Amino acid sequence: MMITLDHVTKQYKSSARPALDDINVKIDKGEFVFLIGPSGSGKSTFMRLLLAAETPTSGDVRVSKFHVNKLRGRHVPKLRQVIGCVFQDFRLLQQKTVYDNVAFALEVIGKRTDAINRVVPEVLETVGLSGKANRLPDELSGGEQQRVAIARAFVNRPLVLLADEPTGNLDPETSRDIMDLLERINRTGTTVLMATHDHHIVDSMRQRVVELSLGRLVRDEQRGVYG
Amino acid sequence: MMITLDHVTKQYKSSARPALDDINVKIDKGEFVFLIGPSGSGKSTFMRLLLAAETPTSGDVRVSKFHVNKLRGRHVPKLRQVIGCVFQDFRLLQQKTVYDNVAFALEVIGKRTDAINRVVPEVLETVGLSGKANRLPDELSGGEQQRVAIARAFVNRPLVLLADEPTGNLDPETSRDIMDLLERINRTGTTVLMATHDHHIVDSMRQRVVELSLGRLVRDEQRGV
Amino acid sequence: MRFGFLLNEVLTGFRRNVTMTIAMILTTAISVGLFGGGMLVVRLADSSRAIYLDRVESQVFLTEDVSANDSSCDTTACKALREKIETRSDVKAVRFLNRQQAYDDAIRKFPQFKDVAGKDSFPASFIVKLENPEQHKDFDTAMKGQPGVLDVLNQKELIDRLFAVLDGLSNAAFAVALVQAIGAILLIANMVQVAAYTRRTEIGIMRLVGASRWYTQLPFLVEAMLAATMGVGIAVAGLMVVRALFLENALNQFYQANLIAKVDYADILFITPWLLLLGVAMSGLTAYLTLRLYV
Amino acid sequence: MRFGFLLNEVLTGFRRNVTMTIAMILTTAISVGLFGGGMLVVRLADSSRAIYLDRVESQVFLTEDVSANDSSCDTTACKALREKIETRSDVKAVRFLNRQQAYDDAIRKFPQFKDVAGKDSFPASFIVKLENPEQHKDFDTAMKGQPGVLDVLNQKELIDRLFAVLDGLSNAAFAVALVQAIGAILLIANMVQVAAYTRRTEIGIMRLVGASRWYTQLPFLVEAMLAATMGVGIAVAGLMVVRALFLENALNQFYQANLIAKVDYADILFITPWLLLLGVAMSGLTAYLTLRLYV
Amino acid sequence: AKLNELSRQAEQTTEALHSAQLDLNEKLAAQRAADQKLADNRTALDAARARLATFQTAVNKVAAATYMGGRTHGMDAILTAESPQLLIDRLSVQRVMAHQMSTQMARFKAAGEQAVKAEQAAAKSAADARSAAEQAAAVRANLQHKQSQLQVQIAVVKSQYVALTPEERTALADPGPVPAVAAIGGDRTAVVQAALTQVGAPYAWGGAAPGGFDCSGLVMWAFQQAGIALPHSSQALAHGGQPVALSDLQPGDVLTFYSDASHAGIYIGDGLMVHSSTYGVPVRVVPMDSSGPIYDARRY
Repeated sequence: MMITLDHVTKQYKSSARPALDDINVKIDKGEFVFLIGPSGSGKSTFMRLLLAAETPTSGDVRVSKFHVNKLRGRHVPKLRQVIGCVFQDFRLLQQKTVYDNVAFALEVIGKRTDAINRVVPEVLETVGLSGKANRLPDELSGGEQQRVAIARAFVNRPLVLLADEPTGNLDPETSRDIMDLLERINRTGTTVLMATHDHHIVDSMRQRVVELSLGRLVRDEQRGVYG
Repeated sequence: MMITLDHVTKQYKSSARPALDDINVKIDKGEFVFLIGPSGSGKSTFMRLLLAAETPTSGDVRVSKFHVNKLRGRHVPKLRQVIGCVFQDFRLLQQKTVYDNVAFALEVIGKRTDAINRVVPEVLETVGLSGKANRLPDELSGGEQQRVAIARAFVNRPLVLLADEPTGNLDPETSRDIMDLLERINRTGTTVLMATHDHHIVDSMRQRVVELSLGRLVRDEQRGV
Repeated sequence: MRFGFLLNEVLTGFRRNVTMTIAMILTTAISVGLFGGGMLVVRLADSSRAIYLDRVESQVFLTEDVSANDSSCDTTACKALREKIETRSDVKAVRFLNRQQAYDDAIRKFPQFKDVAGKDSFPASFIVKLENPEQHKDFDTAMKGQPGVLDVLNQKELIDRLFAVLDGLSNAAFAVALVQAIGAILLIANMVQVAAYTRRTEIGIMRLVGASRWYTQLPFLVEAMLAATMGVGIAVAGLMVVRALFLENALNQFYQANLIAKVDYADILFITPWLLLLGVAMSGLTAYLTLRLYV
Repeated sequence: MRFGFLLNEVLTGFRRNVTMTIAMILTTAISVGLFGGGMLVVRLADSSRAIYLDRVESQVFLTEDVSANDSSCDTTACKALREKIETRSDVKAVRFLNRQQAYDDAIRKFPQFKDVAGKDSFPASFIVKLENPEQHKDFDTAMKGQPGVLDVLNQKELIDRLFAVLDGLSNAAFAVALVQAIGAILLIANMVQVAAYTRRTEIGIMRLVGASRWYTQLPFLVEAMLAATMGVGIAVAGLMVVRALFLENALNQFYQANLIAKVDYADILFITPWLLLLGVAMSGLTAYLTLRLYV
Repeated sequence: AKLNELSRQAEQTTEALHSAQLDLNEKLAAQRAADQKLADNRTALDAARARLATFQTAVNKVAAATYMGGRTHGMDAILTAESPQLLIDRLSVQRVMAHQMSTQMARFKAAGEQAVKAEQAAAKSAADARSAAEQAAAVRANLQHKQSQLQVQIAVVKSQYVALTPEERTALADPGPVPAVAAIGGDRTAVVQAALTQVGAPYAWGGAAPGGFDCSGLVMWAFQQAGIALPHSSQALAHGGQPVALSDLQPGDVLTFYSDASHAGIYIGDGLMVHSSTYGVPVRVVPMDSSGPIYDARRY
């Protein structure tokens, strides 16, 4: 079938409430869907649930190609290779230059070494991420670490390009600038899961905004607002 | 004696904008000043010049006691007892309770316990934690972890409360319960600082505003929003 | 095979934890060195056994009434027992000895005890050579109370208790080598707990890229594999420099006396493949299991 | 303040590292045990040196007819013999030992004749030291057969050969002990590194609020002092068990051999104040400066 | 008439002297036994001292022999040796020298322990000899006491004696009515065969002379004619022999008389009792109802 998870409750005990109610959801492949969730309730565990780290204790999780619950030693990294993940931290590598930072995720998966040089100009200098790529990342500004962070996540055109708080510590004067970079991937039609809690930031586009209270889904509007 | 800071051109590794061009500010008792600008302004090095974490290459630093440009390392923690600064990790010990953290926040200087415990519950329930101080912090919810560092930040006398990003990545509704907590101690009379970057909180109480863009005081007026 | 990337990623690991790369090699080298320093002791023990086993002579005493009366056995009572046990199977020559010559031969050996020992204390005897000294238990059991024999001295087996003094020190060296090994093996587990802390920023993204379970641990394993290489090399270099500095004033003294094995540098490198494989043995599987049980 | 607060934190630092901090004890125990063993064998060699002669001596003797009578060298035979041997260039000087002083040194050199061993039993000696004790056997044979000399005695030339091997064993123990000691430093240096890595939060917590520098290192040094005391205690227990386990069986016969001196546990207890000094001051020193250039 | 207490105290100290002489016989036997055992224990101690001196010289010379480099343990021979052929010979002679030295030392230790035990036995023997000599002196002390009180009662008995009398007691002429007939048993026929010497025999103090008799003197002087010998102590004649009964009446027995065994007269029978009279007064025959207490009787 297709990308659909339902009846997923890991049932975390030793707590007042597990906040895992086995919610059945149905999401297609396409544009950007926003998960405007409150803090400490349904963000980290939900993001980890499709990240194939903590297995669900009830039901199973399905993706269009693979099975998440049913696996082996070789089934896990094939699922792990086809998903791109963007996080809050910049997580650069200080001991190496920038031009091979995006190439670092290519020799560890079994690609042809000379063929990387046929891919790195197609990936690095694609959309506004040209720069010079031959500087130390310590002396570089903070406004372009996230530009190569999302470049590391998109190197072989994967299916899911999920991002969690791209602005974060960034000022709102330049958050609209990096949003303009974010929507370029959304124009390509690839699946993206964008989860943040920022009022009057992503409310301009009025895309599919969802919310939950205590593990139970309470908002599902395809053109809703946050409030 | 109305002590402030000025000049300071700290170039160090790469000059670019060495610290600040010049500083012409003044302190006040009960003041509350914002600061707004981009990430490249070096505002983190501004606060590090205040608690003597960075020696100024020019000018001097002095907060109400002495010119701290030249001072011995033994006298460096002599003045730190009245300064409170708040962060995002909240510095929470998972193996210690809330009352254990508040007790450890004042135990380190060394005092008789006959007068330590006599002022603990006067400030435990003041912030909003009425009891339940013998609970593990992971069992405590995320909506009050920022309040614990505030509660242990007033175990000594409040003089300067430095604040750089107190809310962080948080819901805006649950930032309203703490923006009045420092206002309550601002009515006591102590001054307090503030460092954010959003503009939604700027047009709320209309306090002193300073801007900074690569070591340059672009605009500051100490009035309005 | 991506060999040049693995060639130069290991240099950052050596540049990171510079205060432990020496200590690990020192403790493994010390742990393997005195463990290696006992097999050659056992070797020289068994080799010095052979240079005395070749010339052990059997000696059996006689009763006094057949020895105090006559020095030479010419009576038929001693001759019948003389001619019966002297050519059976394990004999090459039997030498009869008198009594009076068996008194002053001790005086010719040394002019001591010349006054404190009487003439009437040295029974007559025989000297018998045996083909195999290892099979001594046959004539131990072939000799019981017979009319003319008083006791059996059981040839010359005073050599085993002479050389037994070094078995205790070899056992002590092996025991303290064992306790040094049990105090050294857990450092290999400590390396993986200190090295992963130095590279937390890359192991997380290398986990979520889809890397192989069989290939995620090789940069955490090849340095522990090569750590056992130079450790046994400096261990045998230290063994060379302790043999060539503190034993020439001892072992060379027994050379002209021709009493020891006289080992050298050649047989030391003969046992090196039996120790370098043991050195790389526990460095591998322990390091493999401690990453599987912690990371 | 007082010690009533700090008793918890030493338990927490041990509980968070139950595997790394137990390697701390025993690798120091080996280093102090080898150095304790070297002092023991050096003291034993210096004690047992007094039994035998020096490097230039020839123990000669006299007949009974001139020794039991005329104790002072007064007779015509003694004056002639004490003048003939100094004529040629072979000897340096002659001493004077007679039966008045031939008893007290004998029981000293043989501490088993406290019974009625009698008087007038040990002959006069008048021992002689010479220049070159290398070609002296002809002198010994020349004094043999003299009308008035019983025999001679010389205790050199691979007789005092054990002093060529005990010093070598002590030097080998010192050589491995210094390498173990320098291996110990680069392991105990990582104590503060792993402690700062595992406890990075609170060590920043009293830093910004204002605390004395002198109180910051106090919850780190006491672990190294306690580990040093544990190491020296298990080391001094180690000598107690390793002697009485099997080293007694190889030393008990030596007293009937009377080749070595008498050794008991009190001699090992005499050196324990010197062993407890090292280990707790060197560790305190190397734990002091590693934090001055860290924080 | 009244010369009776003097006679009783004269015979009492006489029998006391007899019993003292009887104790003196085993007294002299006891000191003879002490003297002969003191001859033996000192000779045994002298032999023990001689062999102890011999073994002391024997251990003196073997203590001396080790002083001239007598290294005899055996493992130390590898320092002296320079060839393997010499070393095995050195150990072979070492094994017999150490054995002989051990046997010499053990023999000396056992002989010294036996000599110490024999010296303790000689000390106990000396204590026994000194105690025996002291006991001999103690039983000589009462002996010399009896020798001292010997002549005192002799003077008292001789003060009365035959004197202090009138002629009326001399006019009282009475040799004795009728002596006994004795065992005519049959081994005692000669008791009254010489009775003509009696009936008119005067008294003597502790004497068996033919004419001078006492209570026991008549008894043994008659019984040596029969060939039977008894101790001259009439108090102990009540303690010698089997106790004969009063019912059977056969002659030749003895009979305690004059109260508490102060006169062991022979059995007379026929309602008469021939008892020893005083000095000068002839031996009268008066019946058994003259004294009072008679007590038991024995057989001679």
